[PDB]
Amino acid sequence: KTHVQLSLPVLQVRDVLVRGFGDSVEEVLSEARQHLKDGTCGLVEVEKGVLPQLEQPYVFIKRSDAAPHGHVMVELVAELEGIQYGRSGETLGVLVPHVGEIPVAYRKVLLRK
Repeated sequence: KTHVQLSLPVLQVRDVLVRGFGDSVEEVLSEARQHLKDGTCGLVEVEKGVLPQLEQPYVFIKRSDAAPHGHVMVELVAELEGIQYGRSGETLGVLVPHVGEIPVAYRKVLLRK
């Protein structure tokens, strides 16, 4: 399927134990996609102070349309040293590995895969 419905646990940045997916733009997009598939991906909502507490390269989910069955359609965009790889809409948050942290909410998305 070209899109998959996921509900992503929303984590507070200071709870996150593994603060990024890897060391290159290609690796973090790859690992993010794998973790999304395996159900082991969390979401940190971006506010002042958040991104410097996380590890670059970042993986964002961004809105890719103006929303079926309650799920916002999203796509991945990576960022490294101020340059983004991918082009999309508003940021919904930054993805991180989930290794059992307790979420504050869940965010329903329709992921372009």
